[PDB]
Amino acid sequence: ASGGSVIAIKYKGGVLMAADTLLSYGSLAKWPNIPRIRLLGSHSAVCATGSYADFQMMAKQVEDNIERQKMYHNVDELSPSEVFSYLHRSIYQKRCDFDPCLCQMVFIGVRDGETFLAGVDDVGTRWEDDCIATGYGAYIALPLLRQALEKNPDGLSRGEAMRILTDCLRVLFYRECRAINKFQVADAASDGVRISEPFDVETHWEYEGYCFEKTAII
Amino acid sequence: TTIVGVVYRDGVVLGADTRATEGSIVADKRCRKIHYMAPNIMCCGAGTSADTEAVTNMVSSHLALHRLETGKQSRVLEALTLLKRHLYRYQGHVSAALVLGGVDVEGPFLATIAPHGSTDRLPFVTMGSGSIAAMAQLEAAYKDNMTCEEAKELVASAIRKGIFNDPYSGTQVDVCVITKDKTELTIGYDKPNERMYPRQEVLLPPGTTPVLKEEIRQL
Amino acid sequence: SIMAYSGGSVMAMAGKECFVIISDNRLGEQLKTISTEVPKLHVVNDSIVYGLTGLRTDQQTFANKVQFRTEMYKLREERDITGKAFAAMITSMLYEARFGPWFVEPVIGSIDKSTGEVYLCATDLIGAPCEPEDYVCAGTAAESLHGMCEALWRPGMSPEELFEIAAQAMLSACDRDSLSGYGAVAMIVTKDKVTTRLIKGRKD
Amino acid sequence: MAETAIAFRCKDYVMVAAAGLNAFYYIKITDAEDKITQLDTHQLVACTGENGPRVNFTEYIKCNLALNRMRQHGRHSSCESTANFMRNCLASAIRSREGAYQVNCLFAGYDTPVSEDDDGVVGPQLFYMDYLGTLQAVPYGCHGYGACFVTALLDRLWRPDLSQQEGLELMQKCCDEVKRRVIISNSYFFVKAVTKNGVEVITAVH
Amino acid sequence: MAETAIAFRCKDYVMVAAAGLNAFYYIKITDAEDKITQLDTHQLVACTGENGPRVNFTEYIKCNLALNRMRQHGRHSSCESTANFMRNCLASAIRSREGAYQVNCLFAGYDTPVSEDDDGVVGPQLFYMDYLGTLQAVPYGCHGYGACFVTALLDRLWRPDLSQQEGLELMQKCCDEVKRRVIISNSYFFVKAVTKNGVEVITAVH
Amino acid sequence: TTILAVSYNGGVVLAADSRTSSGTYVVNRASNKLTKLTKKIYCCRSGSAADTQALAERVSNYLGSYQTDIGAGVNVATAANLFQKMCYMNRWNISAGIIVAGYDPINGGSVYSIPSGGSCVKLDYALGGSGSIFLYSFFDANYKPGMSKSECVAFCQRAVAHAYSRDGSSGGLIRTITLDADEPEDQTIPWNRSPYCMEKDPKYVTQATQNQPFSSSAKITGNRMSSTG
Amino acid sequence: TTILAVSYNGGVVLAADSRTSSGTYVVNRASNKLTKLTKKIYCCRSGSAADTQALAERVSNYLGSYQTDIGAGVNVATAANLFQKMCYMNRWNISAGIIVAGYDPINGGSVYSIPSGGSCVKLDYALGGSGSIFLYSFFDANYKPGMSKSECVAFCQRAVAHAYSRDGSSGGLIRTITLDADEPEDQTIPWNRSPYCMEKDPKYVTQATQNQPFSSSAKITGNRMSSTG
Amino acid sequence: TTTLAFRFNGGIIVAVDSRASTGQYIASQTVMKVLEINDYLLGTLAGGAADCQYWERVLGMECRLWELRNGSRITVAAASKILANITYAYRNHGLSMGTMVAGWDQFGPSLYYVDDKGSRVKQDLFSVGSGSIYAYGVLDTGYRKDLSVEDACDLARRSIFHATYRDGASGGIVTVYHVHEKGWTKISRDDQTKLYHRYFPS
Amino acid sequence: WSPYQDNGGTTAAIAGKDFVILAGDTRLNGDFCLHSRHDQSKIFQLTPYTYMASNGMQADRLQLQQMLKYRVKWYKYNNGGKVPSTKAIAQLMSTMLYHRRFFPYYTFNMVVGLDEEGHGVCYSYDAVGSTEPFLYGTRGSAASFVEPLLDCLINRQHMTSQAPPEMTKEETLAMLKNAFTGAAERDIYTGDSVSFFIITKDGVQQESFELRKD
Repeated sequence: ASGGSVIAIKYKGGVLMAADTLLSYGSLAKWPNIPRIRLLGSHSAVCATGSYADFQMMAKQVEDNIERQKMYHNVDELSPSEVFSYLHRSIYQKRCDFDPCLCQMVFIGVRDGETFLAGVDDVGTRWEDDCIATGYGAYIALPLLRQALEKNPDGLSRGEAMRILTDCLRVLFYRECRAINKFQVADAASDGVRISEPFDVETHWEYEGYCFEKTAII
Repeated sequence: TTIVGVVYRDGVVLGADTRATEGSIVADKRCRKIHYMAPNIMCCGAGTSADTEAVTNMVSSHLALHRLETGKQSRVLEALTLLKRHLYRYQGHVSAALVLGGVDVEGPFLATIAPHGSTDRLPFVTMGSGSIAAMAQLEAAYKDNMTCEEAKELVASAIRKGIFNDPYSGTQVDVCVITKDKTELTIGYDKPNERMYPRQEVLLPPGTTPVLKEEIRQL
Repeated sequence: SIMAYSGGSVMAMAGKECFVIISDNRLGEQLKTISTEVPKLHVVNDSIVYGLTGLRTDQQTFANKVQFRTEMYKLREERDITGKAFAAMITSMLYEARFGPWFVEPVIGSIDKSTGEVYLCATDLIGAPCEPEDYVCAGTAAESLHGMCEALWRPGMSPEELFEIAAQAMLSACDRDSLSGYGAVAMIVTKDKVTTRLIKGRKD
Repeated sequence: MAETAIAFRCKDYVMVAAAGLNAFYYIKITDAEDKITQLDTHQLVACTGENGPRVNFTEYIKCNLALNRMRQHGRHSSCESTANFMRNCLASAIRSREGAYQVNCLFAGYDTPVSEDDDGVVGPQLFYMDYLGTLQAVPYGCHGYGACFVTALLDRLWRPDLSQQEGLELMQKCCDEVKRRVIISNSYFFVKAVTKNGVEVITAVH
Repeated sequence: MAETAIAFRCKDYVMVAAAGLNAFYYIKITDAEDKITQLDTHQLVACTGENGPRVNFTEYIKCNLALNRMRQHGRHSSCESTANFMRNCLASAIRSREGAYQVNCLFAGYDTPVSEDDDGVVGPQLFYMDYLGTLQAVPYGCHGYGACFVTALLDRLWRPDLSQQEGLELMQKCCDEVKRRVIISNSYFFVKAVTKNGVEVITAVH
Repeated sequence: TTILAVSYNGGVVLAADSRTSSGTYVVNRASNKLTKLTKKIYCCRSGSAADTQALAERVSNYLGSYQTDIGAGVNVATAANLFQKMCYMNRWNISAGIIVAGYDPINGGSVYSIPSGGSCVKLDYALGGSGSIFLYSFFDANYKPGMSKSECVAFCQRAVAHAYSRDGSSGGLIRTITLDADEPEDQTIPWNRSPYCMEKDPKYVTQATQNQPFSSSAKITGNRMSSTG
Repeated sequence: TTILAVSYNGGVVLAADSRTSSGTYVVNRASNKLTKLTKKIYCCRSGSAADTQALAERVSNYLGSYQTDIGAGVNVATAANLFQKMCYMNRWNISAGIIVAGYDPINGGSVYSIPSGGSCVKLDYALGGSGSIFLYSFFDANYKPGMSKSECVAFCQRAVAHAYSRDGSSGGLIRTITLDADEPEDQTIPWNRSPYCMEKDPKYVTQATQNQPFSSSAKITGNRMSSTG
Repeated sequence: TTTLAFRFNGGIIVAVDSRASTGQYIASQTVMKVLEINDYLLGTLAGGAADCQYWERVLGMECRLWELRNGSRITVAAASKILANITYAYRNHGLSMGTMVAGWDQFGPSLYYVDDKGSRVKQDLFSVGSGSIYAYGVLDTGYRKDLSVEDACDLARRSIFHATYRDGASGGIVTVYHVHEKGWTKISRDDQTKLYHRYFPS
Repeated sequence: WSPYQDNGGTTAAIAGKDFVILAGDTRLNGDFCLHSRHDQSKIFQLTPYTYMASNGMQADRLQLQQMLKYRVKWYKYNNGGKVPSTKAIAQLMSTMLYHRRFFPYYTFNMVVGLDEEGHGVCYSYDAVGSTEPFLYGTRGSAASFVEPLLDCLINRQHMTSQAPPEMTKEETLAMLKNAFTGAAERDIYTGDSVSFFIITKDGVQQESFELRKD
């Protein structure tokens, strides 16, 4: 059972991550009611394109390692930067056993103002940036997200960074096969991460070029 | 390659990158991917540059010869059907991925011909490496009955996605407006990728490179 | 690779009312060298020079064809073929064998004798013409030559300047290529005169 | 590759040398198979491949050159000609149903003035030819395992100006180098030279 | 297969012969590599494979036999013994991670009475051994391309009773048949015989 | 791809998704898979768009020639038997799964499944394409032959939706077309107003309880939705 | 293979076909695919019979040891998380598609799909095995959560039937089992009395008009059934 | 690569080219191919540069450890044999290293070709790498055992040069060493294009 | 599933008499897209004086980067505080690439810095661990485009013209800017920005420089 496509984008004093609530066993859209965005401790979210199985094991192993280190020794919880470094090595270690975590994770989190957003690959390829996408998001949504960061070079507002996700999510929905029009949005701010109730997006299907008579082969 | 079409109220706007690659090299920075099919029909080409050029020419020719026989402007459906039947006969070995725009008597017509001979007559289309990135910008911003200005500025935007967010597409946006009356082919409508750092002229003075033998011949 | 077998590199370069086309001299089978006196340039007429690179068999076969076609032109048409035509004729000939191709990459220099405008064409093996203002290259040193030509080459250069950067290009690339070198034969075409130079390089 | 042909061209003769070794898998049948065919009075071709394509190609040439001498009232075609004919035939073959003639030729001859009016090359002509049809004029060439030992040994010693006598001494060293250094027992070499006078069979060297 | 070993056993000597040819792909390095190692005063093994496994197997045996002569206070083990030890080592190797020692041995010796009490075989012993560990006592054996030419030539001529002198004449014909008939230039042969007196290096034959 | 013809009393309804995917990316969002052969004889097209389009045009041409020379209408049989021959001749080269449906005055509403092999099976209703496999059970349950023209359309839409909601390959618009004695009625239900979708169905509102907070109790509550909680 | 758990208010219903095929031959006609882990926690088993039986026993053993030492009932979660770990460790070696359903007093009626990969997805209802693919649409249409124990059983049977009637791999008996506060009620619906089958459905009585006599008229009548006619 | 050593009365010449080409493109034109292990041992690298540079440097550790332990320099016999036993243990680990361990010890000069497959051969004359075939050509012409140190280096330098001239993978700089009773000395370090204008002045 | 993924990009180094310039592009490109335009992972500081540019797979460059730091950080403790020279780390790189030759790091490294004299030096590796000291060098997509240019403008091999005086820190930088600019324009997989590190005796001085965006 595979996850669709994640997108995430830094705004002023936070990160948005967004993901279809769908697992897909090959072509078949098996489950449309899956919460794919998980919270890692008090500061951070994670979410993965690819084998929900290998993500469910990695996100379990990490969320343990956090709430252990915190509860056992009288320490500050791990910063998102650290949690993500632990996730990155955990994944690299698994590709070095030829037993890979066969899933592209996006990862968001915010300690103070310190705002952190990163991807990681099956193989350990890790990259911070001001916008991430995995799966089709990378070929579709990233182009639009990068355009919305070029155009507001001081940084996006939370309303702007929500409208530009909603625009990408609409386009993922049109163009990615294994997607549905029911997304959640994680929002990392100072207070911590909040995952939205599932929402759909408005979709335009009644172009005059999409009518029957024009598209007819004969 | 990334090439794009949109239907606007008056006619069609095609778009193309210009970067013609050999493997992981830029052979030509400014190559023209929007070929003349007919006076009222342009035809952008992605895929094997040979096949795109040869198919395109063979048909532009066939059309021009047929445009004498009839004494009538070539219809876009005719051009489409010739690219189809030709590309289908070669089972997609002829790897030409065409966007065929034009405007006949019936009105604005914009199709894709995928290499196998598939045809999708649509209001906005993309083909080539950068297609997916372009089709994002196109799906977001496209609306019905755009003006020529909106429609160019969109197409340019959609190419610029493919140009930056894909390697094989690059350099500048060629844009072509086919309206009912005419065909405006604007080369470098947009130059996003100008010169970064001016050329440091290395000076090799005549008689530098050592020459064993020489033969001059006058005319 | 079948293209890299016989080795060779060719490069053309446009200046003001002149172009310099320049080959290497090597002929190989893979790594072993046969001859070091095999320039890859042919001269169609006064105003066209084309290098062929790739499988030497086909360089030689496809050359004899181009020679048969540009002679049959010169009799029927009663005039020297022009760059434009010649380059488009070559694409037609290469594409005629889309399936079962000639393993040859024709680089074509040309210059309209009236106007003085330069025309270059670097056709790939199935006749995909690439016709840039500046310069073109092909063969084994192609990656390395694009690197050289891009740095060294400026727009409106004079025959002597151009040759010295075309020669430095072809040489400084064939240093970094196994399958090219043993000098180079340049050929500096102007409206006025055609200067054929044999350049000394490495013996490697 | 088993059977080494050597050839080199000097002021006033081409010398050609070709393995005697006739092999069936790993079995020496004999060391006395002449692989240097004579196409003309003044032209011979050290062909080295498997016997089938070697014979069927050197016969096809030898016939279609004799056929030209008939139709051209005893006119002896230049070396450039037959070399370019041989290669045009070898090239035609890599794009037919048959496949390539799998034969590596060292075509050698001596263009003499054919009449009063001849202005063309007087003197000796050696051409190296791959099975594909890679024709190339050369001062000295080789085919077969031994080739690369001889090719370097000639680079060293071969000058363009040595006698008929210094050519026997050199061709002995070229032959003796294939004997010393190749496992495949190329133990007898048929050596034929082309001069102004015609083809002569050098028996001294082997 | 390149490098032919020959051996045959008569009334009162074993004769062994092994290619001198040391090859790197298709290149004769030399014709003077002794492949007949001496394991004892009275035992030698014509090993013919690639140099790596040939040396690392004939050394391993030669050491583990010397090690036995130490621990057994100068007692010279029978041929039957070392042969069976060599094969048990070769066989053990085809079912290890290493894989088979890729070496074709003609183990030869001369069992002398080791004390007063010895009742065992007096006289010469030849054993053919495959790389797999197929040990077999034989009158005459061979390994390499040349093998099957010699094997049949011995069937014809070899009698059990010929002299030391008729063994030189025969071993010359066996060596000369590999020279005439195999392409691979096995042009010099190291010939060693085992007698009652020990190993002697026959220089006459090659 | 999801396609289906069903026959009602007078005539037939074809229905189709409008998505052509190159596997996982949606190349076209609004493809007409219903392809006119004659006035009243439409074929649906599953599998390689190229091959069905080339066959639809090749047959639509012969039916045109036929229709002219016989000086009468074409029997749907004729369309299906032409389409069988061309799907059969090339059955190795192509990947084409056709449904010829239509109306002629002689037989009325005829439906022929021509799947891959070039079989040709006159039926009450045919399912083609990737997203067929979902419908088979859905038909067996909810299909009830002797429907009105109105219901058969409203049904087919409902069906094509149930399929394209589970199939990845299928999705977008639900083009139908009713072919009977009267003039062909095409209608194109856009996704935003589709009769069924998993997104808007109240079954799947309440999320799976996967994430689940760090608790002192095996009692499953809901997902963790705030870092503060 | 067709398997499905659904939860009603109090507890769950598992349901299964009873056929294990070696492809096209039916090795066993009456397999119990519902495999007791504890008193109230059954797993369904799709895929290699060997691998699911070996895992069902390996888990049924740990749950037995667990249930003893904690001196209390097992949470269904515990059964599913054990089954996930074992399906996940070997996910490459095995071919196992499990559904752990059950009742514990804490959470009530829990259902976990553990498909191939070793995902583990707590759901209202899970479908497994070849014959799943048919049901997905059938559920999306006819399933309506908040069913009584009685209906959920009568439903699951109807479902498993619609699946096994279309799937080849699936077929035979429809074993169910209800796991709630009360004592486990297994029942085994034999094929001859199944709720749905294509054979007995009046939709499919009238044969396809394939054979069709040699006639002087394009008018399709029926099949040719006598040589005399 | 081309790499040749040979034994004569005066001692052992080792000549090499100085190019490491990946088939078509040339990485480096300055690879030092004579590995200097001890001060009485020359390893030559040909084949997988990685495996040689590593193993011939290991050999170097084991040769030095022997000098410490046994209070006296290793033999070349034993030096080569160490390398041969390392390459034998790794024969089916896909090593690639045609090496030549040359040296002078108690028992005269000794040259040993050592293969990837654990091979170990006492050579009087030898050449490794793509252009060996070319070197051997020239080298078997001029080679006697009674050369002066001058003519031996002249011969080796030509031999490498004529491989550089023909082989595409062989080129760059023609380094020559000598191995004598006093250790080894680097004779020359001539560029192979200057060499062409020495050996063929016209 | 392939455990290797070429993450592209180009590194160059040029060693003068006082300094080393070390350049590595910031394009980290995955499979047919690009992940980041500001990836600094290419170059990594080991000591004040010694840097390790690294191409190919990022994930492996990043593992090796740590693995190398934790053998430098060990060397610091065992050899009482003292930092390892460039020449030491260089051989350590070769030694550590080889211990993993039976599952190689898919990473074409260059250890760059100053030797004990202050003369700048660079070493190059292949995945397996083949040390070659060079003076000017370039691994990656634009190896073939840059390395012939540098070959011409430094060595001046085929020029009659007298060799230029020496080449200062600022000229060698200006040469590399020009080279990379001509590699971004002609190679597809090179672009965005280039991080230059100018190691001298005084300390490193990094100045990022803009290329073509495509």
